[PDB]
Amino acid sequence: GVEAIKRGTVIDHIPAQIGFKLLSLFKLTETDQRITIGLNLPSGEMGRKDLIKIENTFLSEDQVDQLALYAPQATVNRIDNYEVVGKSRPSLPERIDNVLVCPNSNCISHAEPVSSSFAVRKRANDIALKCKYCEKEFSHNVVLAN
Amino acid sequence: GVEAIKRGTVIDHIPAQIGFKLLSLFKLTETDQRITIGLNLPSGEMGRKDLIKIENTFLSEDQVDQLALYAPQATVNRIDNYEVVGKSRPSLPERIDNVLVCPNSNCISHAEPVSSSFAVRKRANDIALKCKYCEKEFSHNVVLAN
Amino acid sequence: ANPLYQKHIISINDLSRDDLNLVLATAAKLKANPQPELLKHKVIASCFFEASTRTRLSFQTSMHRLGASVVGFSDSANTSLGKKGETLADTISVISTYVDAIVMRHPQEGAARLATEFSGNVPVLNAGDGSNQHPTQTLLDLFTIQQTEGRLDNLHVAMVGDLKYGRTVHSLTQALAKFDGNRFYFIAPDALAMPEYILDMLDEKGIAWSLHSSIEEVMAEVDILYMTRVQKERLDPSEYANVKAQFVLRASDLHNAKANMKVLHPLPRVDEIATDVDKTPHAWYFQQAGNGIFARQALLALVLNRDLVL
Amino acid sequence: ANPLYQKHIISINDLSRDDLNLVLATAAKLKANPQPELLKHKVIASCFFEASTRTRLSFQTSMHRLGASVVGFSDSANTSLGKKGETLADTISVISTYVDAIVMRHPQEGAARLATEFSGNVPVLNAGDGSNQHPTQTLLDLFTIQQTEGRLDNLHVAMVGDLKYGRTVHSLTQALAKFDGNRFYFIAPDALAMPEYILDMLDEKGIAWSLHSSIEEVMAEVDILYMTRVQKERLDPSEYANVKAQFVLRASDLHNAKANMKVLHPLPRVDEIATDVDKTPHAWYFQQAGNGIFARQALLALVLNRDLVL
Amino acid sequence: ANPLYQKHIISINDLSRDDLNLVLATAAKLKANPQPELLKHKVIASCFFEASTRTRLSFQTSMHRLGASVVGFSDSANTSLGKKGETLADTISVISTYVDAIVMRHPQEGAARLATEFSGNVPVLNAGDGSNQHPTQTLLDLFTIQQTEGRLDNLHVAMVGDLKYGRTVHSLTQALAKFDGNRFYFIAPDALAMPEYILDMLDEKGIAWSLHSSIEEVMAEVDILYMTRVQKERLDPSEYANVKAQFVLRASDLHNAKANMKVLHPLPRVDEIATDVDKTPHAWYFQQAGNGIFARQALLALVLNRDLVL
Ligand SMILES: O=C(O)C[C@H](NC(=O)CP(=O)(O)O)C(=O)O
Ligand SMILES: O=C(O)C[C@H](NC(=O)CP(=O)(O)O)C(=O)O
Ligand SMILES: O=C(O)C[C@H](NC(=O)CP(=O)(O)O)C(=O)O
Ligand SMILES: [Zn+2]
Ligand SMILES: [Zn+2]
Repeated sequence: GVEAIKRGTVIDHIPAQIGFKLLSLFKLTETDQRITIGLNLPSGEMGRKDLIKIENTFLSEDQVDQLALYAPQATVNRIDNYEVVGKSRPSLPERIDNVLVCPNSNCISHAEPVSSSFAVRKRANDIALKCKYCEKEFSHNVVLAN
Repeated sequence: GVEAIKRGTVIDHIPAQIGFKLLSLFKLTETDQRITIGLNLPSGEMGRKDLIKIENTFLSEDQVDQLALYAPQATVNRIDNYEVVGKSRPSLPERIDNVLVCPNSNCISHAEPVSSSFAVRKRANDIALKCKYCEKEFSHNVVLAN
Repeated sequence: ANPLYQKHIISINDLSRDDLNLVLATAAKLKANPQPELLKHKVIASCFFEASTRTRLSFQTSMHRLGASVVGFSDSANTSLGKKGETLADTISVISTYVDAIVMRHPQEGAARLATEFSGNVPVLNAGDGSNQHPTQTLLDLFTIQQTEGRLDNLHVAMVGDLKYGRTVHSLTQALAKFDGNRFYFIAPDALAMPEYILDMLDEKGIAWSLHSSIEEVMAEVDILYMTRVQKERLDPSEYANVKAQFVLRASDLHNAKANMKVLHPLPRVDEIATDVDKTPHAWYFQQAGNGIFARQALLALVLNRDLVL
Repeated sequence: ANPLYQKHIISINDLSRDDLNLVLATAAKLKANPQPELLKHKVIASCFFEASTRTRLSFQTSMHRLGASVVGFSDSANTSLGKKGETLADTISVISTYVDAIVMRHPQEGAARLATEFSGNVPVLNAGDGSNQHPTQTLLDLFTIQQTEGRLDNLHVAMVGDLKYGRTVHSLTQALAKFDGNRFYFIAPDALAMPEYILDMLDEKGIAWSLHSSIEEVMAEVDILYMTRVQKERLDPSEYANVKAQFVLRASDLHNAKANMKVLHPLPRVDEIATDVDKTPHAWYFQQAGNGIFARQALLALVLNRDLVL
Repeated sequence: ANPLYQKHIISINDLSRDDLNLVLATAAKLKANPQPELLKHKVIASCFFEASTRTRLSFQTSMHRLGASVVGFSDSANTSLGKKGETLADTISVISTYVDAIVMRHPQEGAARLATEFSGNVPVLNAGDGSNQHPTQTLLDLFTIQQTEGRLDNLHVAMVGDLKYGRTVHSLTQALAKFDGNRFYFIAPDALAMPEYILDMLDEKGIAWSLHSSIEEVMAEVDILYMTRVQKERLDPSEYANVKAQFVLRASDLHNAKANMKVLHPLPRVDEIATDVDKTPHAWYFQQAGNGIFARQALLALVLNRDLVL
């Protein structure tokens, strides 16, 4: 095939240059289990893909939800005994907890001991994130950006 | 195996959990070219080595040496059409430029638009790093920011 | 239990048209037939982390008219939060072990929502959080409109000034779009326009709104001309261009005005309302303030009393 | 007359084990069966010359729960002492002609003893004087120990942090050495060690105490782990070395802890108690604060009432 | 050409015993035989970004005495770096298009070195960089020891004070380690001890040093007592304990001293050297200062004039 594992997770269709980001954000690397990463692998569709393979490890419930935001094209494959026992595609949740940072500088969110939380709303142009504290709504493009 | 290239470079034997680090620092992952990373794989001598493979790319001697800081056990394989043409092992470099940051808060190095630069020296346990600028010498341990 | 019984009054987005209606009904009722002891034996904390003249004194006056006691601060500088480095989470955790309701005004948006997470059973009332919300202003504002117009529907409302930082107009807008047929006209320097999140709402709810470059172009058709002060203290330096009021109302511009039309202003006013406006029958900002007493008296009575029989 | 009837509560060194016992008995009693009018018709002055969140609001809450009125300041800056150059002797002389009890917190040690010399018949209650005493903290602290441990004797108590400037631990130490069999373990940066005058006392009274370099070395045997914040505002510059907390408690260090062991802290906490400790059943600092209400309610009732029949 | 001809003088670390001796021989020559027009037609920049009395004035007197012209600043506030926010790189970039050499003092370690990178063919002379180096200081120091001791080898050298931030001892220690049979005694508070990087080299070069806790366990055996001032403006709060001189010298401690023994100090002195010493024949700091003129003259001559002096 390309990297058959017995039992693990496999993320494929990761927009180029996002494979590394995810290996970092997800915490995929804080493990002792064999990981295989393929960067700048070709895709017939929009041109290049990254693919990650984790052995004896499955993606948290949230984790696949954060994917929605990042690699909204990603396909998460479950495997058991070298078999694709299950195949999931990420869907936009309703609210994202403690991974996002409110772009509103005057939010209490920054100064105090709380976890960020945003309400998700799939618009027509982008995703709209609403800060649970400040109540201001931003474009996921602004929230997610460096 | 893991994934074989026709040309490029193979960095075999990256002490476990350093494969990630190096992909970071020497920015080895900021290309439109095929990288193949295997984290946590074995082979007798030491139970889990990280292997990084960049295709259509060749490391220098300077670049190869810098690696000595993180993985003095490594092996860079220089591939020119499927088989292993050149093979070099890292050797403590004379100095490390631009990658690190001086831990001296008062270094002029922080304020102004110069490239960080350190002279690498052998002590006993560790490697001492001496800022080109402030002339203060640090431990390889502390230079790397925490 | 009434619907408002022991609820946190944080954002107008969290209350329904009925909730709003229950407060004006009760406000209307306390105004005519006072109750000097509904809150007998209750201690309310009044915690102002930001300056206030009206919001704090009306709330404290309201508290005493109803027989409750008050403890609190008007300056966070002498708290252990101001001098020993204590977080708001810890401040609220301990004050909530002492009192029955907590009224708080804070400089950061969402300060009041956060308090709800540390207070336990103690209702938090938002007296303003940054440029976010001002729900208790909106209750005294609705009460004033209703009283001078006789309805909360099919009105023609104009909001002028700083719409961006105006926690007051953020709340009022969401409150009136809960009623049917309201038409909005927004006049503001571009830099200080109404946040899009509110506009997105009028749009969804298919409410008619328009932007105007002048007061005068809408003068002959508003029922309410809602003026706001430029939030000088909230501006970013790039916005210092806007420190002075772009739209100033003078007696003379009320020439065209409908006879029933009233000029409201959350107060304080800087230079946006000339004092000659004060002598016209349109000027209603001082009666609006006074109404903060009845609307804040009615909210405290509902949060804290399971059944109100008046 | 009760023993505490019209006494000045300045230093824990001036009260006996029985005095202490009368307050916990009464505190215990007001907690179960409240008295909304013991202090009906009394005006108490609340004079804070130093920042306070808990000490002042709990005292003022306590005052109102008991029907008394309050006048005072939370900032000496607007007094004539702050602006016209008046001494404390003159301040206390005139305030004592107006009120029934005076609660005062001041930045200088002995500020409260001095007031007793100018107040006449008016009881002065020390809400803290510099790094000297904090008797009312000690009453709510004793009440909390007793309540969670069931005794004030034979306990194993650890005091951590700034022991030097800690008016709180100066008072608690003297209070518990009044009981039998208490064993103390002091953990503090050297610069911030317990004054020798207190140590001299444990020694005289032949009380067992020890100094430790870590929390962990005593973790498995304390009944109470009393944490304190570094008195940043009291330090001398030579001590700026000590501004950061040397001992920090985290959920993880409670692994060894006895099941009954409770973590107390006069509050506010900076970084010495990680917030993960908050979710463990050992964390008792917010219930400790709450108890300031019952202990301060009981002290005001005794000083001001000749006979309390509850 | 002369070995130092058009070379930057940034650190003692970069000069060889050879370089050093050349400067000293030249200094002696000029002290004897002044050259008033040696640098006639040169214009040197005297750029001070930090306080100075001796280094700046002495450097400027030397320029004048050799016939050079001087442009510069003694404060950076009125420089475009001061008020318009220009980087130092841009500042050396243009300044190096006007003068024949740049003398400079700066508060950050490595400023001298950074300027070498943007000055072209224009030499940079380090008048001090943060707490790093002070090479022209070591030069007049070396000139003084030789002058008063007769050699630079087989010297017993005590360095008291702040060795952690004293750029003067860094430089001098590396200068004398370049000579043979020198013996070092280091007397400092533990917070201000001689940097590790400096001992490491003493070790390797196999040079002998010891730490003492008093000026007196070494008085009877030193040739040179090199006192220093606590670099009060370099400490962080954590070190404020150490602001006051821990080691003070009085004429009285000079009781067991050899007769050749001289007390040096880069100056200024606060209290580490009492004024009664000024009278004893061991006091050489004013003489030390005066020599700055010869050593600073010899340096410029060498760096700006191809050919050896007469
Ligand atoms: O400040 C204003 O312009 C509007 C509004 N004002 C009020 O609440 C009146 P006050 O500041 O007296 O309580 C505010 O949002 O705080
Ligand atoms: O300040 C502390 O760390 C301890 C103690 N704190 C308290 O009394 C609580 P507060 O300052 O809110 O009244 C003090 O001595 O004032
Ligand atoms: O400042 C001292 O303690 C040492 C030394 N001082 C001198 O150079 C003399 P000045 O500061 O007058 O130029 C220095 O490092 O600046
Ligand atoms: Zn936010
Ligand atoms: Zn440096």
